[PDB]
Amino acid sequence: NDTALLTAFKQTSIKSDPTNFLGNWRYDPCTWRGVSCSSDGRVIGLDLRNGGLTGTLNLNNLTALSNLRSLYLQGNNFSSGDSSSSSGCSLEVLDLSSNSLTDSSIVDYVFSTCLNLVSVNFSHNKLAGKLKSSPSASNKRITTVDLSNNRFSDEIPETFIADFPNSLKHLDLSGNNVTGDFSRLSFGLCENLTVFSLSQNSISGDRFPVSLSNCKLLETLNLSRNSLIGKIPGDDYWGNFQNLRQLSLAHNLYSGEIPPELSLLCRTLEVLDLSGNSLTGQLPQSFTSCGSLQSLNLGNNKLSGDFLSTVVSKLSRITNLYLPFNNISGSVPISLTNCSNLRVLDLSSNEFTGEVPSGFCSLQSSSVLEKLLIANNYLSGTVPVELGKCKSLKTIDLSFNALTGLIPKEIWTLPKLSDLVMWANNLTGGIPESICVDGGNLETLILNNNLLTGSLPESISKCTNMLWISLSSNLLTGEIPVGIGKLEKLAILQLGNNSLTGNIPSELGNCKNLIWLDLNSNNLTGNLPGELASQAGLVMPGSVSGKQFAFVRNEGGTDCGGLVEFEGIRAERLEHFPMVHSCPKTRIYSGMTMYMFSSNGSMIYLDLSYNAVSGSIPLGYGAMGYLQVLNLGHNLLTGTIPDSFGGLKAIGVLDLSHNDLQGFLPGSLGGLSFLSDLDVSNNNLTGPIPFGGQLTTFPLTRYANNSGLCGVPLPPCSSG
Amino acid sequence: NDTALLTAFKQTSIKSDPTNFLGNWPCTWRGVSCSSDGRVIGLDLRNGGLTGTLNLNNLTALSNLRSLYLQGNNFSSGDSSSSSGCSLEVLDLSSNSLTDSSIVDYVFSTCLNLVSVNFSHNKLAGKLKSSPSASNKRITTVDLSNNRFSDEIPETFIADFPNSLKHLDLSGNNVTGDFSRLSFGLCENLTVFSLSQNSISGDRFPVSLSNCKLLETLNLSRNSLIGKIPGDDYWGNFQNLRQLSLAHNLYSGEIPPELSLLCRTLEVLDLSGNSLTGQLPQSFTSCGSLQSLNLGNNKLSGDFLSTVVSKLSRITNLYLPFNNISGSVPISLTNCSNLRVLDLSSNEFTGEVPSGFCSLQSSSVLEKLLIANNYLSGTVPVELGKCKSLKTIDLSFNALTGLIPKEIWTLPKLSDLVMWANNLTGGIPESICVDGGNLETLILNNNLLTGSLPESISKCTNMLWISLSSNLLTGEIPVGIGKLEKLAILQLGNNSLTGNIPSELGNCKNLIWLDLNSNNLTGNLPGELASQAGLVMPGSVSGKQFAFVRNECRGAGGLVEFEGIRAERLEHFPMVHSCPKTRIYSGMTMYMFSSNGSMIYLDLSYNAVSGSIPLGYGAMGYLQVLNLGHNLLTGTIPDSFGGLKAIGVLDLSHNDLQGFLPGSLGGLSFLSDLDVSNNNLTGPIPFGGQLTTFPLTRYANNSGLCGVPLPPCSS
Ligand SMILES: *[C@@H]1O[C@H](CO)[C@@H](O[C@@H]2O[C@H](CO)[C@@H](O[C@@H]3O[C@H](CO[C@H]4O[C@H](CO[C@H]5O[C@H](CO)[C@@H](O)[C@H](O)[C@@H]5O[C@H]5O[C@H](CO)[C@@H](O)[C@H](O)[C@@H]5O)[C@@H](O)[C@H](O[C@H]5O[C@H](CO)[C@@H](O)[C@H](O)[C@@H]5O[C@H]5O[C@H](CO)[C@@H](O)[C@H](O)[C@@H]5O)[C@@H]4O)[C@@H](O)[C@H](O[C@H]4O[C@H](CO)[C@@H](O)[C@H](O)[C@@H]4O[C@H]4O[C@H](CO)[C@@H](O)[C@H](O)[C@@H]4O[C@H]4O[C@H](CO)[C@@H](O)[C@H](O)[C@@H]4O)[C@@H]3O)[C@H](O)[C@H]2NC(C)=O)[C@H](O)[C@H]1NC(C)=O
Ligand SMILES: *[C@@H]1O[C@H](CO)[C@@H](O[C@@H]2O[C@H](CO)[C@@H](O[C@@H]3O[C@H](CO[C@H]4O[C@H](CO[C@H]5O[C@H](CO)[C@@H](O)[C@H](O)[C@@H]5O[C@H]5O[C@H](CO)[C@@H](O)[C@H](O)[C@@H]5O)[C@@H](O)[C@H](O)[C@@H]4O)[C@@H](O)[C@H](O[C@H]4O[C@H](CO)[C@@H](O)[C@H](O)[C@@H]4O[C@H]4O[C@H](CO)[C@@H](O)[C@H](O)[C@@H]4O[C@H]4O[C@H](CO)[C@@H](O)[C@H](O)[C@@H]4O)[C@@H]3O)[C@H](O)[C@H]2NC(C)=O)[C@H](O)[C@H]1NC(C)=O
Ligand SMILES: *[C@@H]1O[C@H](CO[C@H]2O[C@H](CO)[C@@H](O)[C@H](O)[C@@H]2O)[C@@H](O[C@@H]2O[C@H](CO)[C@@H](O)[C@H](O)[C@H]2NC(C)=O)[C@H](O)[C@H]1NC(C)=O
Ligand SMILES: CC(C)[C@H](C)[C@@H](O)[C@H](O)[C@@H](C)[C@H]1CC[C@@H]2[C@@H]3CC(=O)[C@H]4C[C@H](O)CC[C@]4(C)[C@H]3CC[C@]12C
Ligand SMILES: CC(C)[C@H](C)[C@@H](O)[C@H](O)[C@@H](C)[C@H]1CC[C@@H]2[C@@H]3CC(=O)[C@H]4C[C@H](O)CC[C@]4(C)[C@H]3CC[C@]12C
Ligand SMILES: *[C@@H]1O[C@H](CO)[C@@H](O[C@@H]2O[C@H](CO)[C@@H](O)[C@H](O)[C@H]2NC(C)=O)[C@H](O)[C@H]1NC(C)=O
Ligand SMILES: *[C@@H]1O[C@H](CO)[C@@H](O[C@@H]2O[C@H](CO)[C@@H](O)[C@H](O)[C@H]2NC(C)=O)[C@H](O)[C@H]1NC(C)=O
Ligand SMILES: *[C@@H]1O[C@H](CO)[C@@H](O[C@@H]2O[C@H](CO)[C@@H](O)[C@H](O)[C@H]2NC(C)=O)[C@H](O)[C@H]1NC(C)=O
Ligand SMILES: *[C@@H]1O[C@H](CO)[C@@H](O[C@@H]2O[C@H](CO)[C@@H](O)[C@H](O)[C@H]2NC(C)=O)[C@H](O)[C@H]1NC(C)=O
Ligand SMILES: *[C@@H]1O[C@H](CO)[C@@H](O[C@@H]2O[C@H](CO)[C@@H](O)[C@H](O)[C@H]2NC(C)=O)[C@H](O)[C@H]1NC(C)=O
Ligand SMILES: *[C@@H]1O[C@H](CO)[C@@H](O[C@@H]2O[C@H](CO)[C@@H](O)[C@H](O)[C@H]2NC(C)=O)[C@H](O)[C@H]1NC(C)=O
Ligand SMILES: *[C@@H]1O[C@H](CO)[C@@H](O[C@@H]2O[C@H](CO)[C@@H](O)[C@H](O)[C@H]2NC(C)=O)[C@H](O)[C@H]1NC(C)=O
Ligand SMILES: *[C@@H]1O[C@H](CO)[C@@H](O[C@@H]2O[C@H](CO)[C@@H](O)[C@H](O)[C@H]2NC(C)=O)[C@H](O)[C@H]1NC(C)=O
Ligand SMILES: *[C@@H]1O[C@H](CO)[C@@H](O)[C@H](O)[C@H]1NC(C)=O
Ligand SMILES: *[C@@H]1O[C@H](CO)[C@@H](O)[C@H](O)[C@H]1NC(C)=O
Ligand SMILES: *[C@@H]1O[C@H](CO)[C@@H](O)[C@H](O)[C@H]1NC(C)=O
Repeated sequence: NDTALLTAFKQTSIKSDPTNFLGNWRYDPCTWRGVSCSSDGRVIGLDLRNGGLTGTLNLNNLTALSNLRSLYLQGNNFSSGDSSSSSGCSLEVLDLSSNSLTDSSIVDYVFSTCLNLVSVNFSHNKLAGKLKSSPSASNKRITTVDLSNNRFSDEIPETFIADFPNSLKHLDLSGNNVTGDFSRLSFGLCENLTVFSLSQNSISGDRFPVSLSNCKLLETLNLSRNSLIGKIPGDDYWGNFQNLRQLSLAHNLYSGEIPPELSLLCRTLEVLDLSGNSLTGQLPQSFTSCGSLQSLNLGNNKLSGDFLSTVVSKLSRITNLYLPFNNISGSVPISLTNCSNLRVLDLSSNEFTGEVPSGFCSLQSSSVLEKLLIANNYLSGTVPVELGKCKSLKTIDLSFNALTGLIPKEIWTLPKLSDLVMWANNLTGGIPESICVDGGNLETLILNNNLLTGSLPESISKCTNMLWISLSSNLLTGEIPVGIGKLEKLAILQLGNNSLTGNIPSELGNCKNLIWLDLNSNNLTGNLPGELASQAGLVMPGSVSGKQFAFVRNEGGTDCGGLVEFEGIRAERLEHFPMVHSCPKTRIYSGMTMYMFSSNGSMIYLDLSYNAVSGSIPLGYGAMGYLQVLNLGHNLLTGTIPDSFGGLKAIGVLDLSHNDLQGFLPGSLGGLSFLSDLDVSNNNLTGPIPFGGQLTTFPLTRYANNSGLCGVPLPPCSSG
Repeated sequence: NDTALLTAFKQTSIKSDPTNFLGNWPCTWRGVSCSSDGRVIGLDLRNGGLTGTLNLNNLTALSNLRSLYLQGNNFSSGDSSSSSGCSLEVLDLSSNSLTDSSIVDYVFSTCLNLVSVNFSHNKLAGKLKSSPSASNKRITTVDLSNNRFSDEIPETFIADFPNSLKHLDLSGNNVTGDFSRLSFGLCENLTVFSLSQNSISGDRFPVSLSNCKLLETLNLSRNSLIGKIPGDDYWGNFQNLRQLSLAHNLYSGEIPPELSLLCRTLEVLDLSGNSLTGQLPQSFTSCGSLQSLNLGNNKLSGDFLSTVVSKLSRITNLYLPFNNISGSVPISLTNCSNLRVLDLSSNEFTGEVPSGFCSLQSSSVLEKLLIANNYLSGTVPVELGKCKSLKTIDLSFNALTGLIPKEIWTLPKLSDLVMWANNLTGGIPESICVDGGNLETLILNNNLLTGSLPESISKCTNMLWISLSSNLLTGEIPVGIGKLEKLAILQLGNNSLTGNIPSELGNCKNLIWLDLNSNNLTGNLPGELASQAGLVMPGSVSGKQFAFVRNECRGAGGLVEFEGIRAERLEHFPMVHSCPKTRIYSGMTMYMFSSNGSMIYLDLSYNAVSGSIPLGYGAMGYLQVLNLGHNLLTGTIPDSFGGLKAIGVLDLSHNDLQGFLPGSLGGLSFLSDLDVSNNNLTGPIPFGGQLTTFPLTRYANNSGLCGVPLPPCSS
């Protein structure tokens, strides 16, 4: 009886239904939520997708439904708990993706039974172990199989693919941990295969399997992020794939030149990713016949020459072009403007000389160019004013060049501008007062390590979308505009190493998402505003997440960097940055910006050092639970160290040196288990150094020049 | 009687014998040689300077003649008198003036034992027709190069040669036709073939060419072959090929990677002068025997110098000028330890001069560093002083600065110091050519050099060409210049030189080009400048690339050394813009006389020279430019100027010259640019030549000139 089976599913499996999705399941079964029936009154499809259901799934309880042909359980928190009751199965579509299944015997069962299965999606689970079983030889209908993003591991069986039914069209094995020699894997007849991906595994080999050439109908072949080695197959090999639209051999270990015979795909090829290998030479001239190519990604290779002009410019339909991290010298080719559909151009980290490309914007058509990225090159001159004509621009990155001169107002007035990134040049001038009023409401304004002068506009408050402001190591003066507190998406504010005066505006406490505040090495006076901690426990993560960054940790003392946006820049260029190459010891962390809290966070990085701030430390500062760096050194702070600082559980760096702090070191600091860099020297501190935690573990230099501190590592208090 | 034939040859054929090559004229006769029998077997009259009319029959009548050597003379073609058989095995009629190709048809029909024949460097005209007779089974060498053959070649021409042929040279003619039409036949024993420097067209090789399995040299240069270089398996047919030249054709596309199939044996490759793009394929790392690689005048780019060429262990000569190679000169190029000649001129190179070749674990063999018309910066590195084998350094048209290290001036074998169009500073050391090499060219014009020209220049007795114009030189011209008897060109314009024009310049036996304009010189015009007139001998300054910019304005433009520089780079130099109207002639230096010449170019304008014009100046018969303008010259214009037969430019303006214009100026047929304005000249304008058609500005500012184009003298 169907009513009974479904009741048995809700009680054994469902452990929590916080949305009451299954409140309708009471007593015909056909009116129940997610349940659909034939006219006979028999269940033929259960759909409980994205239902907030937590439970332990044993498919055998649901498969007992003799007429169940569709089962949708994707987007819940179903764990695994199979019993292998061989209840029999007539499923034709099954989607269990995005759960917490771990026992891969469910796949064995579904492939053994379920001889009418047409599409199965097991992706985005935690299915572990080896792949062993393929759909039963009696299954003659299966077309799509998605096993991607699980924990499959070890070697793929030599005949795993070939054993699949002839009707197979889609097979996705990406995002696992399977290994093996790719040349040993058989695709069998490969009659219907159109989509195949082994991306993001650990698959090796210097040869493709002969069998792969049998897949005459292949349309997307994705073998990226493995360890394939040798040279890319050439000769007549790519003639076997007359329908291929998307190919990726990216992020393997390929070397040599790009075979000219790869152009045999150019009748159909729409997407090509050969990035992240060790390819040398150029894109061969034969690729001029790639009339349908829309996305060409060749970044992170050793390519060189003039192929951007002699080849790429002759590709009419190209929209996305990435050649960063290569060895391409000369000046940016002008013919690149013959590409009238180019939206994204990434030429960062090459050896380009000359001036910035201006031609794209002054073509017979309104320019479609949205992203221009030419960081870490040798471009010189000034930011061309013609860029104003690229009304579609959303992102400009000219960082780490030798650009000079003012920033034309035609940049600040680009309507769609969002990211203005140009740090590590020699740009002069100031920030116009019409920012984000006549130009785009920016998300990022990153102009650190330039020669900018004047005051930060009070119209910076109009940039409500702002996520990241960096103006460090410029020559800005004036006061921090109190209007910064109107920026509620703002997460990172770096103004260190300028000559800013006035107070630290208390309005910075209204910056709801501020997690990184750096005002070091300015001329700020007044008191530490208590409002800087007012968002503690309320901060939400935001869109600053997911950006390339580097962090240079200086290791030369309190007298001897920091966070930088690092899209398209080689780490070598940072080591050789005159500022970085100075301090003897340097460790470069790098990655993508990521939050450590999903909600209810606090500030993460607070550096107010080398100013003239006076007064006492607001007790509220000690409640920033996610704060990792707190540098208040080299100021004129007075009073005591708040006992509330014992609540800085995440703190790693705590610098209070070179102030006029008095009293005792709070014993609750002994409970800071991650504190690895403390400095309280050059104060008026006295009394016992707390015994617990890491406080006894620091070099003597970090307690020096106080008014009678005692206890290890200093001489004992009982002897004085 | 053989003696009777040789005598009938001397008197009937020979018309001049200034060396008395035939004095004793039989086996005792010069060139005549016989067997023990006494039968003529070989007549050798090479390099004899004989003038005559040759009819090979008068010599083939010699029944036993097996060798004939008449190369290096001046024989013309003669009527086909008589008809005898031919027993020749070696025939050499090269470097003569033969015009009738019947001599080839006869040799190909009658000389059936002929092994090697050379008709090269003659004037043989008409179409190629006959191939060596099929009865000839021994002809191994046939050289018909450097003649005047024309029209299409017979399809069967090459294939109709017998099968023992090993060397055929058809180069240096004017033959046309699609290359695919030519049949090579079985091509069993052919090892060297050249069709170079003709007008062959087509986009396919003839299929029969693949039959030449034993080919060691294939030279197809300087034609109109079009398309892409054959790839695939084609070059596998030539497992012995040592030298290949497809240069100066119309090939386009990339260099086939499959051309690397020759790398087991290939020693010489010349693909220059086409429209090739990309780079040398990586597959070429297998070319362990490649000695000479020439890819100049293409459109190549990339780091293949580093990824490929640096891995070629046996290179000695590397030419990549006139390409699109950007970035710094790769340091890995020093891995090429046998590199003798390096030419990277006219690319897009940045960074510093490549000097690493001299710090190898062995003394470098580098003889020629040529990297002109690039964007190099910094200073001439001192590390170049360690390349003790350097003979030629060409760093012109870069952005170099600073002083020229003393280690350069002491390079013992140095001969050509060519670094013009930089911002180099300092001076010429007083120790030039004493501890360093005795130079042939010192070309440093358009720099910022200071000081004086050291008297030590007199030690550079090999000097052919000195250029220091547009510098900041001061002091006097050293009288020691007169010791340079091979000096042909001396350019010192646009400096601040003071003093006299040294009369010792008249001892420069070979001086033909002297430019001292726009200096601060005083004194008199030394008459000795014309003392070599009628005696000048041509010399080794011949055969050098040059450009001449004609301005239509001071010495702006003028003559420059132009090895490895693009004309565009001259058009955009302010050495063009100074005068608004400009035009660029270019070529190779060449004398218009073989002996008994005079000076060719003499510009002394914009100085303060006083006195009268030496009458002797009018006897310079090959002088094409005489500019004495803007000085303080007095006296009259010598009537001897009617002897300046070759003059094109005569500028005598802005002086204080008095008197009449010589009527003999009207006899100067090539005088197209005259200026006599701003003097005290008077009287009629000579009625001859082009003098009545010059603009009024060329006679203005004078004291009573009359006659067309001025108002008539009688009114
Ligand atoms: C193939 O075949 C062919 C034929 O066809 C060939 O070719 C050849 O080659 C050769 C080589 O060797 C050469 O010869 C040489 O040369 C040089 C120069 O060169 C340059 O030039 C030239 C000329 O040009 C002209 O012409 C033409 C035509 O004809 C044209 O095109 C051009 O444009 C020009 O024209 C111009 O001019 C003229 C005159 O004036 C006029 O007319 C007109 O109008 C105009 O203006 C040329 O040709 C050349 O070319 C080359 O190079 C190029 C670049 O590189 C290329 O592209 C090409 O292709 C060619 O190549 C070749 O070479 C190269 C190298 O360079 C190589 O790599 C390759 O492979 C090839 O080979 C040029 O551009 C001259 O210099 C020389 O002379 C020398 O030698 C002689 C003998 O023979 C003598 O007599 C003289 O004197 C000299 O000597 C020297 O050296 C020696 C040793 O070696 C010694 O002993 C002496 O002493 C001397 O020394 C020096 O140094 C020293 C120190 O050590 C001192 O002390 C002294 O003083 C001196 O300085 C020769 O002649 C020819 O030319 C050719 N031809 C043709 C046609 O091309 C080939 O080879 C074949 N191939 C194969 C592979 O086999
Ligand atoms: C072959 O098959 C493979 C899979 O096997 C497939 O590859 C996938 O391609 C995806 C793109 O098509 C890609 O997903 C996007 O990735 C973007 C960033 O990509 C870079 O970084 C990732 C991550 O790099 C990590 O991890 C990799 C591997 O794990 C590692 O190799 C790296 O070194 C690096 O590791 C480091 O960081 C890790 C993470 O912290 C850390 O764990 C490590 O320790 C280490 O430190 C790489 O994969 C890439 O190579 C790149 O380098 C990302 O930006 C993007 O997000 C956007 O899209 C998502 C959904 O599409 C949205 O959720 C998200 O919000 C973003 O949305 C933006 O764009 C959409 C439009 O698409 C727009 O609607 C949004 O509004 C937003 O717009 C933005 O711009 C507009 C202005 O235009 C603004 O207004 C907005 O505010 C926004 O700024 C994607 O998530 C995926 O990573 C990649 N997977 C792998 C494994 O490579 C490949 O495509 C197949 N190939 C073919 C040819 O078919
Ligand atoms: C901003 O602050 C800078 C930095 O000076 C800091 O140290 C000096 C001690 O020399 C101290 O007087 C000042 O309050 C800061 O803490 C000032 O520049 C400094 O000016 C002093 C004047 O006595 C000079 O001695 C210093 O050499 C000089 N620079 C440095 C690096 O020490 C600057 O004048 C201050 N004001 C403004 C508007 O920028
Ligand atoms: C903007 C935000 C999202 C950033 C980019 C976030 O992703 C990063 O993870 C930020 C939070 C961290 C990157 C590493 C950097 C340093 C690296 C280092 O030297 C450590 C020394 C010692 O051990 C104490 C802890 C230190 C200071 C940590 C503190 C956290 C960091 C700033
Ligand atoms: C060093 C020597 C061997 C040189 C390089 C030799 O080769 C060249 O041929 C020299 C002699 C001649 C090249 C052309 C040049 C110019 C070209 C020109 O514009 C002419 C204008 C007028 O119509 C008549 C005279 C002019 C000035 C002639 C005079 C002869 C030249 C200098
Ligand atoms: C199997 O289901 C998964 C999960 O629903 C699909 O992956 C999702 O694809 C959509 C396409 O719009 C993305 O928006 C989601 O982010 C993906 N889920 C992730 C990344 O967890 C997958 O496409 C399905 N299989 C097939 C073959 O389509
Ligand atoms: C600002 O300009 C200076 C001067 O151009 C840059 O520093 C010089 O960079 C060149 C080229 O790399 C080096 O040759 C010099 O040695 C550098 N130092 C000097 C001239 O003192 C500097 O990098 C530029 N700054 C930024 C951030 O790009
Ligand atoms: C965690 O944060 C949430 C919001 O992100 C807090 O819940 C509410 O927050 C709003 C302000 O956004 C307050 O007005 C409400 O009173 C809060 N609701 C409550 C407490 O039920 C929540 O307080 C935070 N929890 C902490 C800091 O422990
Ligand atoms: C080749 O020898 C023949 C035969 O002696 C020469 O022909 C005679 O030349 C003389 C002198 O010009 C004439 O008078 C005769 O009429 C020619 N014919 C005879 C003798 O039959 C011929 O001149 C010789 N060739 C050369 C180049 O000297
Ligand atoms: C080479 O021989 C030819 C004749 O074969 C000579 O040419 C003639 O030379 C005279 C001067 O002696 C001129 O008057 C004639 O006009 C020339 N004739 C032709 C047809 O050019 C030439 O002089 C000889 N050259 C030498 C011996 O160097
Ligand atoms: C001497 O140096 C100057 C300055 O570098 C050169 O002239 C400059 O060249 C640069 C690079 O092409 C141009 O951007 C400048 O506009 C030029 N003119 C200046 C700075 O006034 C000059 O060419 C050098 N000398 C020679 C002979 O080439
Ligand atoms: C052509 O030049 C030659 C060689 O210079 C001159 O003839 C000889 O000149 C030398 C001196 O170099 C004298 O010793 C000889 O006596 C001269 N021989 C003669 C004149 O036969 C010759 O005078 C010059 N011819 C001219 C200028 O017409
Ligand atoms: C002589 O040399 C000068 C100096 O180079 C050339 O022209 C000058 O070029 C410099 C470039 O630094 C300028 O400062 C001067 O204004 C230029 N013009 C003049 C008239 O001095 C000059 O062209 C050279 N002479 C000729 C005839 O070309
Ligand atoms: C698709 O699958 C069917 C059934 O297995 C097979 O016969 C056919 O050849 C395959 N290909 C196409 C293009 O239909
Ligand atoms: C020419 O080639 C043929 C065939 O290889 C051979 O018999 C003959 O000896 C060759 N002749 C010479 C002179 O090498
Ligand atoms: C130059 O020679 C050294 C020594 O053999 C070698 O290791 C290096 O890779 C060579 N460089 C190149 C670019 O081949």
